[PDB]
Amino acid sequence: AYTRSKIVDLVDGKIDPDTLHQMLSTPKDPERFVTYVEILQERMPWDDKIILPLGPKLFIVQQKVSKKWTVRCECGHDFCDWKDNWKLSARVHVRDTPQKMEEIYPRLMAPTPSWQVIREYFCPECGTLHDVEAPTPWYPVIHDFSPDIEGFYQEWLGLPVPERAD
Amino acid sequence: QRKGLKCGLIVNRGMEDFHRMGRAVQSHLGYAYEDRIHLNTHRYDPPLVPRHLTRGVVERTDMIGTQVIPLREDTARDAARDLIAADAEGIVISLLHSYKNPENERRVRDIVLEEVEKSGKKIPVFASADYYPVRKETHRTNTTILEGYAAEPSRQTLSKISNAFKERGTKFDFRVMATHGGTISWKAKELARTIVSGPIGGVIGAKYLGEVLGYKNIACSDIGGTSFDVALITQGEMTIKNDPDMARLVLSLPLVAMDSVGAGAGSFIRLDPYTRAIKLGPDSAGYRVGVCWKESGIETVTISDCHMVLGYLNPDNFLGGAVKLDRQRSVDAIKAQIADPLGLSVEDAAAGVIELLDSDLRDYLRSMISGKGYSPASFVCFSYGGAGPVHTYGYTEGLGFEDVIVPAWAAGFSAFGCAAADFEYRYDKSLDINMPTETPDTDKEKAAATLQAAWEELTKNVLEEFKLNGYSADQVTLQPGYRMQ
Amino acid sequence: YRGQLNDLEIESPLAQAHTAADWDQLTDAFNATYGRVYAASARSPELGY
Amino acid sequence: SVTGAIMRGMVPIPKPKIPKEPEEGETPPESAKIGTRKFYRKKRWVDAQLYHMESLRPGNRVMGPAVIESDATTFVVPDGFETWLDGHRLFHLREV
Amino acid sequence: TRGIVRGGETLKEHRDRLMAATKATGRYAGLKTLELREREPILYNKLFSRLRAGVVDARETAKKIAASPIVEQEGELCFTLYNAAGDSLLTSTGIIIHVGTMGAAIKYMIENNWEANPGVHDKDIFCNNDSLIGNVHPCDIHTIVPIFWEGELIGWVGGVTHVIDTGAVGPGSMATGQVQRFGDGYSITCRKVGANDTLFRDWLHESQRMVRTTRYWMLDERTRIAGCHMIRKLVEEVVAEEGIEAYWKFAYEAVEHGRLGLQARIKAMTIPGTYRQVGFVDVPYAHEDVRVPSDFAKLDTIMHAPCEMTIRRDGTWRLDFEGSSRWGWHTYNAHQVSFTSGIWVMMTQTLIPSEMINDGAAYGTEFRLPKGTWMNPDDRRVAFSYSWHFLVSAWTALWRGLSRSYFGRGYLEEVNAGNANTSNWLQGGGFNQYDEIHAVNSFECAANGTGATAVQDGLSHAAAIWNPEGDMGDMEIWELAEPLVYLGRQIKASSGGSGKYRGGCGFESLRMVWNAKDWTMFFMGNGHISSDWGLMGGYPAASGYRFAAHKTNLKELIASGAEIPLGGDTDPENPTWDAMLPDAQIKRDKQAITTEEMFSDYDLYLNYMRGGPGFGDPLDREPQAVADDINGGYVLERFAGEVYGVVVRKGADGQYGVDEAGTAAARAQIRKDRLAKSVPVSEWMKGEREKILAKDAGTQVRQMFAASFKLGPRFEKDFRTFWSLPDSWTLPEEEIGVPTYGSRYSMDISELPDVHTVQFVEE
Amino acid sequence: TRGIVRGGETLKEHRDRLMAATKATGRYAGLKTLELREREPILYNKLFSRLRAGVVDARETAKKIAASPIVEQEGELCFTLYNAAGDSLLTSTGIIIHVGTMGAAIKYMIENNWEANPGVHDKDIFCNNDSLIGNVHPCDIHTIVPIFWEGELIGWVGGVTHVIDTGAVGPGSMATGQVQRFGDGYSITCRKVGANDTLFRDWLHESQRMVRTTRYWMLDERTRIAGCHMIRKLVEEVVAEEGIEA
Ligand SMILES: [Mn+2]
Ligand SMILES: [Mn+2]
Ligand SMILES: [Zn+2]
Repeated sequence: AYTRSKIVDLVDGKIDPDTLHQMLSTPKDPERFVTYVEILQERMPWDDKIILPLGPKLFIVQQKVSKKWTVRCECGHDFCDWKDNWKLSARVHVRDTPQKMEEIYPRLMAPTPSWQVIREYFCPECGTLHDVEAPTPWYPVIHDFSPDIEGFYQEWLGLPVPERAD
Repeated sequence: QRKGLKCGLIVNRGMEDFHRMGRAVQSHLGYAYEDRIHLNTHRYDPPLVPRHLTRGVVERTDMIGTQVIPLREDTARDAARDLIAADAEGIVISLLHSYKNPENERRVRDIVLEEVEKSGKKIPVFASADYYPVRKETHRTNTTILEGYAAEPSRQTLSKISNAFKERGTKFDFRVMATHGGTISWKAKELARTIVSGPIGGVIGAKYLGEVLGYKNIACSDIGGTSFDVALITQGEMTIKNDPDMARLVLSLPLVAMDSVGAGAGSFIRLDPYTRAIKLGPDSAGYRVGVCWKESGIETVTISDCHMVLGYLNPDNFLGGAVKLDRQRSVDAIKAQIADPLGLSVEDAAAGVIELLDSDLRDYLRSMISGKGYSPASFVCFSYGGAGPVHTYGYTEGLGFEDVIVPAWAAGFSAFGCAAADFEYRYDKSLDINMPTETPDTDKEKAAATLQAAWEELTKNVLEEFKLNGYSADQVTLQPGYRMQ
Repeated sequence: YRGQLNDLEIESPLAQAHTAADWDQLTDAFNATYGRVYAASARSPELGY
Repeated sequence: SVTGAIMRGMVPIPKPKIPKEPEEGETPPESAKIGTRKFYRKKRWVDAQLYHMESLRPGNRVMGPAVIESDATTFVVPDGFETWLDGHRLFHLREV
Repeated sequence: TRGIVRGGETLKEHRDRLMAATKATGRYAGLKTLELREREPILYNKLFSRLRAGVVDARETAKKIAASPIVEQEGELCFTLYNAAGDSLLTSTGIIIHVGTMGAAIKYMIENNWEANPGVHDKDIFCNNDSLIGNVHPCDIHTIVPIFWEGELIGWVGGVTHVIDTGAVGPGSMATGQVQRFGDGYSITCRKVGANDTLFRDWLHESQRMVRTTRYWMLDERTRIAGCHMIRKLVEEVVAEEGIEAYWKFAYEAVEHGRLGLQARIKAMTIPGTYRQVGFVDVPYAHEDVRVPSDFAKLDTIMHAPCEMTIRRDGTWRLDFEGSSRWGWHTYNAHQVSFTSGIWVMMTQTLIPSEMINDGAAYGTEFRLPKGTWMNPDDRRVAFSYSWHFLVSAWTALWRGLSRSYFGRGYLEEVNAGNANTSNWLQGGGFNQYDEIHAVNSFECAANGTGATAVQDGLSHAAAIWNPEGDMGDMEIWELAEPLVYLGRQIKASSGGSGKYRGGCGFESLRMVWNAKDWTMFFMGNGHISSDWGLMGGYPAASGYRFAAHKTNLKELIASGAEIPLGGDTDPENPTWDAMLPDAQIKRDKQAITTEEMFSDYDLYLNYMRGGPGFGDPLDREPQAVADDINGGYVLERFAGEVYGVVVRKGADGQYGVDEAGTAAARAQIRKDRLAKSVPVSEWMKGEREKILAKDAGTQVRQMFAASFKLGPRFEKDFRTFWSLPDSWTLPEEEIGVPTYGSRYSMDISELPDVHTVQFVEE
Repeated sequence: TRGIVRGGETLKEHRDRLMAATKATGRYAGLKTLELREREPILYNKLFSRLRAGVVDARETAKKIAASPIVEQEGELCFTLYNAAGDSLLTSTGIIIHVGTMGAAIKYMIENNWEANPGVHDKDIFCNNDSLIGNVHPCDIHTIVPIFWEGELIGWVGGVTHVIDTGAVGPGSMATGQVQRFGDGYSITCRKVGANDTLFRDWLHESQRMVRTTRYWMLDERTRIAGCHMIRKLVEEVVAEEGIEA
């Protein structure tokens, strides 16, 4: 239903309130995903197809030649195969002292790092912060999302699955 | 339309933030069931007074008038100088619990008044205790800000009219319709009481008309040059909300429950540059009707211009033919602006605007009724915009109203409800009578004595103002009442 | 009753026990006498036997 | 707890008198016809009758398409609707 | 002996039939078709429209009876209409978590044969708040009225009010002090409290003297009763006007409609797959100012709530809380009903706002809550008065999980990084300005900030997870019910979580004790740990701290014209009030949970309501937004550069503007610093693994894992696999040195006589 | 409408009349002479000897129902018989301080119009331990049964047991830990807990989960109920044998 430029504004954080309320209060537009993902595609500097957005600067992607599925930054860096935790192949900054917590919180409003830690996760090439965790000491890294990509495209969207190698 | 005046505010120091925090509430005021829970729907409007035009004085008065922190008058002088320097256009003062003890808030007001005199500037001051001496500070401050923001421009109007009329030989004082459906005097400085005076005019005429003809359940529908006003008369009465909201603002004045949507005969027809969709309003053309009137200087087409294209309006009978309305002006401006950017004929250009409005008004009227728990078949629909009889078919089609009535005097229907309004004066005095259940008949007569006194003190007030209006006590019918809990 | 410290002797209504409903008679006999020894409302079957 | 006291004061005033006209035939007078206008609704043009509001009589009926005009009110009855006037100068929209 | 339900069946037979059909068929009550809705759709919505308006209006009207501002102004009350089996048809808004809690009491009565004794009769009145049957906390009190028609039960009405206090050890409603049920306040288990529409004198006299704020409680009772009876009358008028046939069809077709509604919205808004997320909060009971009587309760601990969220191709979904930690000696435990209705209120706020709000979505969700976890205790000594501590820290994770599916699919308008910790709860007791025994409990934490979006900043001072219609209430009204005066109300700067879109900021309130006698106060929120996490970037909101000043010498300071503390505590790391109070005993620390503490007139208490987490990498935020945050008071200027890479210069007007070249270059430099200061996760992991093997962590970190492994073996298996730990490494809870009472031995309510409890959860 | 006491007067009118006589006269109820005792001293002592034996023997029997040794072996239980106005006539030995506590509970009901609401009906059962009305401590729980004759109240039976615990903060009966009423344990203010001789399920479930030593508490209820009902039955047999006048 929605105008294409209006779903762009929504991505750019610039959409008007009337259409923002319209989008929220009425049944969703079945066409959203295919318009959305195409909007993201034309904003990448690499022509490999996008399969699913993982964050603002993070995607599951289909290699134009090998047809493998991978996690990719917007800049270009492939982290891992899509069934793996990308964070395992990323770089991490751990805020575990009052000095580091007091860089992003005023004292007293910072968590205490013997109870809670800030783990920031960056792309190796561009330094982009794709995710920040707030667990305890010892706590494993978290595999956020394992999507059923086949069922989504095939059963919920009525679309062929993109070609896939291993 | 938030087109008021650049108004500033002085409140208690340390609490300057409360206006713009909107008591949280105002991020969901007037929300349908579904959006009250749909969290991502909540949204704050701009504050009436921004943070850089708020200031704070150091004073504190507790819930019974005791001055815990006495007013440090210096902080009031800097407060005044700050907003005078900021070129504020009016200054509002709201100090906590001033309704109970206004000493400190009226000293602040005097100090501010002093500083504006020295500045030479024309800045009026509004003490909340002088206007709305009632609890709940977000309600009181919003209402008082209204006197500065929006009331002040039309403050001239009631004295220009009343002067023009006594000059011309009237022997009465005008009354104004007020938010609770009753009339007040034109002299009152609380013009915000008279803010929904026009719409309430219509609701009262429809109420009156119903009483004569036995219609007890009436849905009122008014379409003017700018908006579409809608209320329900449920079993002979209107509903009056005590501490209501209106335009997503908490207010301290009792209000008649109504609703509207911002479309009317003069609402402007524009196309989104990117969507190329039609957006009606929200602004209107007003007494300038649109392009169809040659001398109006209006360049954007209005719904009234579609009326001419489609044959709804008679070009030679606007105001009885006292006003020249040219159809070909409407046709050329509809083509250039709407029809050709949309690849449609001027007929289909105009008909699609009217069709959208028809459905938009219809779905609103259906939904305000659904929302209040009623079926449209439980009601009779009075329609009386002055431009509403042009779309009675539209917003009523298939709703299932028991009957749909266009009275012949539809065009002045509010002015009909105003001439129909009771000549009534009301007077109030608060009290502190506390009784247990088990009480001896002496504490019981003492209580009845003090209430008996207040009615007599009030009774002489009603009669004394009716004397100044040329009415002896014999003509006044009196009805005492009281507030209990 | 299950948590108690004292018991009641009861003359068996059956010669021979055995089968389900017979255990039902033995509880029933008990209850009955407990009503006599004490008071009908003294009975607390919900504690078990 | 008695929290306040109130006093109301009414004086009589001429309220506007609602007409109570005798109702007559459903056929409106030839005097009330003021010609037609080109009227466009659902992709269709029709010659819609024009009626002088004041020249209508209690009991008349007006089948759409027609517009009812006076000095300052325009009452639209498209094709597919109908109106009749009662003794109180009220009209009634029917679906029809 | 005819049963009392409209059929002739008993309450128990009637519900047992309906749950069997539901189990066998997969549709509520077996309804494979919705006769009324499909065949008489006009009549179906007219009933819906007229009844849902009735309950909305009942809540709004009746709340004008209460003295407490919690009910009168904030609206912490709810009205729900139920069918015979205790399933909701419709509800007013407000604290709608009690849709399910009152539904479970109705079911507990059904399952324990209240029908035989004490009997469900027309005009009867039931009152209940028992947490062991699934209520949130004793301070939320239910009134339940059966509805009869032509001599048979056709449904129930429930009304809930949040009451100021229920006479726990702690003075307040979220009280600390007590550590078990015994002391956790006046506990009512489905009591018959009236007959023939009239209350029992022995209930009135007993109930009113078990609490402090008696007049407030008394009026909170009338607000419930009046609402129940407005709704009972509404139904009778609706049935008499449209017929029992239609009403009876509607009373059950509505509930399958709500299940159908959840399924369809999942399929249109979501992505099938698996979502993993976790949440924590602190319980610092070791500290000196948590004075609890039982020595076995003085240890620090952390609530651990992992959620495996499974979304299926058929549109059902599953929430598995394997790995979760144990209940404890505090007042933060919950109940399987508490927890699952909490998750339902969240889906009313994103998934189904525009569908039927009733138990339908409940029947369309799968819940696995291991027995013995805090969310499903197996002990009848457990305490509840502040369940929200844990509850609101678990549900916030699920916003994030559910938000990844909107984001991948393109419904960015619906992404939300999660709820604020709905906290600090200003509480205290003593003699008030009317010289009556009294207790306090500010609902200012109804207006915390909310999670940022993928589209725009979170709302500041706006909502709570348990009621999206935020209200902070007027200063002038609160001062009628507490013996305190406001010295400030202020947006709480840098409370919002940073990001591309900033989370909503909390706000702050500075109070002076005034006209109080023999008065105490305490604090109750999260301190050491932020419950919410940011999303796709995005940092947690600020955590909590305490500020109290005793012996301020403020009578003299006010009178002599000296500086006095006003507004908020703008930079707690560089405070301004402390310098002003050279004689005071100032408590300024992280201990966000305390017990009762003597206060006196002119002492100071800072009320702090939390912020919400943010979205995206902060140095993607638009710089102008950062500058506006600085002027608007939302972010302290210090972190403009340090967090967002935004360089700001103050103009002649004194306001901040953007230095654009500086801001670009600072962002360029931050990216290199991030490269330089991070390490491959391989590298970090072998470091943390060494700390684990060495058991290098505070006792509260080691207790969270020890207890969690024991309740959730699949979680221990996963930890051991992840860190590659030998089977020689073992973490027995008994080796940590801290008390471990209730870790092996426990006794459930269901082990008491005649108790039949209802199970709603996989367990 | 007509009061429930054997006279036709209400409980309140009945006691108010009797306390006024006592105030004006200096003798309980105005009795300047003792009709029965002076005129039929044989009948007077025969009633005395048979009724005091009844309460002694009721206490002794029913204490074999309890699991708690406090009641079963130590005998910290008491049974008292009262007139309509709540004055004791006779008691078993044991914890006889509750002669006065249960009397003050009976009188609290009289003064607060329990008769109008919740009503004192035959076969009803009251449970109470409220210390603000004059009970020693929450752990001493009263059962109070009215006794009726030909449709009118002629007196009450009270039974007391010391219970192991009532769910205070402290585990025990003489508990420390709590410092106010709030936390001092399950406090029952003259609750109607049964009718037609049967306990109410909502009282059963609620009360048993407010304490620790549940099985003990349950059986302490049955020891109380049984003694009351042995004593109610006793009186009726005494009255049926000797006459309501005597
Ligand atoms: Mn609550
Ligand atoms: Mn004792
Ligand atoms: Zn990169």
